[PDB]
Amino acid sequence: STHFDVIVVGAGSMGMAAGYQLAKQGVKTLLVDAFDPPHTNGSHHGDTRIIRHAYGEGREYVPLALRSQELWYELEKETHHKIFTKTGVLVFGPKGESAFVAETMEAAKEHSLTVDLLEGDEINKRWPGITVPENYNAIFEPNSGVLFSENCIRAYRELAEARGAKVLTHTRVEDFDISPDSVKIETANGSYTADKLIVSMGAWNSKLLSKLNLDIPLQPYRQVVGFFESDESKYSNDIDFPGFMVEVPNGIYYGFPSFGGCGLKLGYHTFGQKIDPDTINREFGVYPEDESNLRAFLEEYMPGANGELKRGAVCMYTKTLDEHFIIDLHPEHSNVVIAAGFSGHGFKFSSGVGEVLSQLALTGKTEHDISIFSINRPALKESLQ
Ligand SMILES: *Cc1cc2c(cc1C)nc1c(=O)[nH]c(=O)nc-1n2C[C@H](O)[C@H](O)[C@H](O)COP(=O)(O)OP(=O)(O)OC[C@H]1O[C@@H](n2cnc3c(N)ncnc32)[C@H](O)[C@@H]1O
Ligand SMILES: [Cl-]
Ligand SMILES: [Te]
Repeated sequence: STHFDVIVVGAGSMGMAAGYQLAKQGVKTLLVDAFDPPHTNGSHHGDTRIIRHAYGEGREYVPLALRSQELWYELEKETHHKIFTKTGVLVFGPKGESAFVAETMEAAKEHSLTVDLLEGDEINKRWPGITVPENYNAIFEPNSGVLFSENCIRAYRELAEARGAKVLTHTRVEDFDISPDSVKIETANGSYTADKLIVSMGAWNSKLLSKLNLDIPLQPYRQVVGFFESDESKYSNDIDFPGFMVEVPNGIYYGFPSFGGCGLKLGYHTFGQKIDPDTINREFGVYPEDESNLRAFLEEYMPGANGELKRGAVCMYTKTLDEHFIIDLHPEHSNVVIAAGFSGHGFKFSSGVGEVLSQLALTGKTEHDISIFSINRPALKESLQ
C-alpha cells in the first residue's frame, strides 16, 4: 500500500549516505537492509577508516575525496556522534619501487595538496615508533585522517529518519522487477514500489546483480584487521602518530594510531581469501595468516606496536577487475542506479557517493565527473545475460 519516490537496497556505507541526501531534499525514501546498519556483516565495521586526499590509486579520485572530506566536516557539525579525527596520513615505500607512493606524490602536486616529503631516517625521527630502511621515502598528508565509519552510518541514518526516510531492517531483497516508469523489489516481508532504485548491496552485489540482467566480474574478499597492545608514548593519536597506508616488498598495509589506548590497528591490503558473503567465516584467527601477516609487518616497521592481540575483526572487500568503483545508471534502465565494487577503498568517498547517487536517481545525471566509474568501461568486462 506504500509507494516511495526512491528505494535504496542495501543501506550501508553508500546506501545510507544516499538516503540522507535524498531525505534532506524531501524525497520520500525507503532504505532496505538485510541487517540493521551499522552492523558487522558487511564492509563498514572495525570502527575506523582512513580518508586520504592525495590518492595513490589514481589522481582522478582527488576531487571526490576533497568533496567527501567537506561533507564529513558537515556531518560532524550535524550529529553528536564523533565523525572525523585529523591524524594525517603517512604513505611510504621503497624509493623508486612503489607505483602507489609515486602516484600519491603526483596526485598531491597535480592538485596542489599540502604534503611533507621525507625519507630514510627523517621518517623514523619524526615519528618515534616507525623503523624503515634508509632507502624508503614518504609523503605525509597532514590534513587527511580517520573516519569513525559505524558512527558515520549511524549519524546518516538518524538524520535521514528524522527527515522521514523509512528503514526496513533484517529484510533481504531477493529479486527486482524493473519497468520503464517504475521499480519494484521483492522480499520475504513484502514487496515495494517506487520511481527510482538505488542498488548498493556491497559484497552481495556479486551475487544479486544477475537479478538485474547484469554480468559483471565482482570478487568478494575476506579481509581482517587486528588491534595490538602498543607503546602509547609512540603510537597514540594523542602524540600524533599518523594513520598510514604503505607499500613494502610483499604488499600494501594500512593502519591507525591507538585511540584512547585501544591499540594500533593494522590490516594487510593486497591479500585476502576469496569468499562468498553468505559463507565467509567472520571469526578472526581461524586462518594462521590472519595474525601472522600482521605481526610480520609490525615486528619489522613498527616494533613497539607488536604486543598482545586486543581485538580482531573480519570484513569484506568487493573487487572489480581494475579496482575502480562502479557508479552509474543501469545500462538498460535509467531509473536504476548501481553502486558497486568499491574494491576495499571506498568508505572515505561514501559521503560524496551518497551525493552522486542522489543526483543520479533524481536527475539521471550528476555534477561530479564519474566517467572513471562507468559501468560500460572495457576494463570492467561488463555484460548482460
Ligand atoms: C573491509 C574493509 C574495508 C575497508 C577498510 C578495512 C577493511 C577491513 N579500510 C578502509 C579505509 O581505511 N578507507 C576507505 O576508504 N575504505 C576502506 N575500506 C573499504 C570500505 O569500507 C568499503 O569499500 C565500503 O564500506 C563499501 O560500502 P558498501 O556500501 O558497498 O558496502 P556495505 O557498507 O557493506 O553496505 C552494503 C549493505 O547492503 C546490505 N545488503 C546486502 N545484501 C542485501 C540484500 N539482498 N537486501 C538488502 N540489503 C542487502 C548489507 O546488509 C549492507 O548493510
Ligand atoms: Cl569494498
Ligand atoms: Te580498549
